[PDB]
Amino acid sequence: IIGGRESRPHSRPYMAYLQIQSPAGQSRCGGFLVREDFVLTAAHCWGSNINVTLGAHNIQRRENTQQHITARRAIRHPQYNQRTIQNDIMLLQLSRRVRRNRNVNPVALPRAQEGLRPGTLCTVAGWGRVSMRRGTDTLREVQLRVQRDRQCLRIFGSYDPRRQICVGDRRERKAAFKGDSGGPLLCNNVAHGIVSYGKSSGVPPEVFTRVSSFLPWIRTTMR
Ligand SMILES: O=C(c1ccc2ccccc2c1)[C@@H](c1cccc2ccccc12)P(=O)(O)O
Repeated sequence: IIGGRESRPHSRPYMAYLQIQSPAGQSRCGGFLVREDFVLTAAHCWGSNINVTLGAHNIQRRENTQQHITARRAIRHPQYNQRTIQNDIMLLQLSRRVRRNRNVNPVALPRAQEGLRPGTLCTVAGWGRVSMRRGTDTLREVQLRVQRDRQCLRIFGSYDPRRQICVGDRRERKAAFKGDSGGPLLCNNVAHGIVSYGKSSGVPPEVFTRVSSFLPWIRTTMR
């Protein structure tokens, strides 16, 4: 999270910490609790052995509130393109049901086809890198004004306004970055997007996954 500020310890229970460090490289990832035994994260944060941890703030410290539940099944989107980076969404069925508490509890998802007009004020969180020189052990966050699909349409190559979202204001040196991939973009207390990709420079706008479009699959997969 570039330009963001540290979140109030456990202010975001649904915030999950991905640890792909085992079956596919070793680079932390974001994710949010959508259900009791399901976590939503980018389809690229995949691994053959992911260890999710709920109810945390500082991953570099053994918090008694922390919940270390391994991923029993990391499902990727049937049409997740690796070249165009489309359908970048993945669900993680924990090996057990999280113990819902003030520190751990699912987040409300948006409705099908639920749009997100530009000018909206969203908030993204995650333990991602604050910069390309330093990182962070404690979950940080920042607000991102959703911009029109016009911008990202003249920046990124494979950008679909139907399944992707154009977030982040270029005029501001603040936005999701390396390590935030998977973190949800909550707008109106509703996880609307998922940090997909962006300019390797960390300079916004950036691309976010439109969850409201992958509802059918989301439900079908969990159900
Ligand atoms: O390289 C990445 C990257 C780079 C620049 C960024 C700029 C702004 C916002 C996010 C950005 C993310 C990701 C990443 C790592 C490793 C493999 C990936 C495969 C597909 C998509 C992302 C992947 P990440 O390590 O999962 O975080």
